[PDB]
Amino acid sequence: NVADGLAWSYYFGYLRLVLPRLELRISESEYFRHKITDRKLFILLPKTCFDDIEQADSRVKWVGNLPESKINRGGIKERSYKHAVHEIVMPFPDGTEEKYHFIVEYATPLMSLYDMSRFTDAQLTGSERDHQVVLFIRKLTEILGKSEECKGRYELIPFSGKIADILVALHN
Amino acid sequence: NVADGLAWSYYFGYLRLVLPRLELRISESEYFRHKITDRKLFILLPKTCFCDDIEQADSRVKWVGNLPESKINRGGIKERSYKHAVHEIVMPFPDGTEEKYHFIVEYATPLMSLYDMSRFQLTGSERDHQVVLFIRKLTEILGKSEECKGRYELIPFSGDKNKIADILVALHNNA
Ligand SMILES: Nc1nc(=O)c2ncn([C@@H]3O[C@@H]4COP(=O)(O)O[C@H]5[C@@H](O)[C@H](n6cnc7c(N)ncnc76)O[C@@H]5COP(=O)(O)O[C@@H]3[C@@H]4O)c2[nH]1
Repeated sequence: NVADGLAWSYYFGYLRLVLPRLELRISESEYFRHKITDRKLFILLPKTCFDDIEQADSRVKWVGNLPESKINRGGIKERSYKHAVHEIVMPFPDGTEEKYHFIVEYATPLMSLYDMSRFTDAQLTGSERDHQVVLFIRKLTEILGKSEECKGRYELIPFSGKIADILVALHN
Repeated sequence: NVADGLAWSYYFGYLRLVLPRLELRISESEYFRHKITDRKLFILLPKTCFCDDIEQADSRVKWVGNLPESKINRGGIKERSYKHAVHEIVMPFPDGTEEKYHFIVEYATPLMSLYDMSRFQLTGSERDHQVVLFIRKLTEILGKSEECKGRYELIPFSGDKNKIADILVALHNNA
């Protein structure tokens, strides 16, 4: 499957690298370390969308990035791996609000699957793309479920194209 | 195929973004703009065996710095950093002389996950076939890409680990 290769590469080539570094990168962020509501990476997995999170939910906006990890990989001495912090503002019946700060990003391989459906040379119809997205979510779920270094450091968020509601509910 | 998804992702998520920017990043480098004359990304494609550190493998290859980074809003990450490294090659010649070259060279990172998929549900011969399919598909993708034309060189090789400098200098001289 196309999705199985994208899922394993997403683990070996990214999550396995950054998730063991996440807590250290947070603690180095003088601006965010005391603000971060939850110390996990929230990975958005839209099934029919597509990459700006604010355009998916107006209550979520980017406010800053964590300090980058510099990793020697692929002949690149200091390749940059950094996460983004997003602020969630939940309006209430009182007319009041309450703010949260989450480390959240889209699953990047899903963006390539969408790009593969917009070019016929990639041999991916819209129907086949939606199936491969589901296969990607399932394979990535079982890979991370058996991971030692990533244990307790992530949260997968599959949804159909509400994000702020899901994130706030999961934190509670 | 597994290799087809990795090749398309390598194009849509990287090459299609950085190759149209490469010329500009080179010209923005005060130190490297006149030292790098092959203004293209040399992509190493190890086929048989595969460490990813280029400079410790060959005493003639040394990392001497980075180009200016490209910043692209992507996947919810604002200003995600895409940056190339520059390697200096000091090539001894048979007559005792030395010649100095500068290259933008890097490994095709998706191949690293293919080797990781095997050395930790993919047999060795299955990996070798998927690597071959990745190279073929990537060659086809880039051959039809107008925004990547003249900006790349694909280098399939065994993985000769201490022969990269020989391969790069030969390719510069169109050998
Ligand atoms: N959110 C996020 N931030 C990152 O820094 C990151 N780096 C990789 N990935 C995703 O993990 C998976 C495996 O990574 P890999 O390096 O093998 O392939 C990458 C890699 O070969 C190349 N590439 C992308 N960015 C860079 C970069 N900055 N330097 C060198 N190569 C890069 O193009 C491929 C696809 O990139 P992405 O399409 O962004 O998704 C990747 C991929 O799905 C990332 N995802």
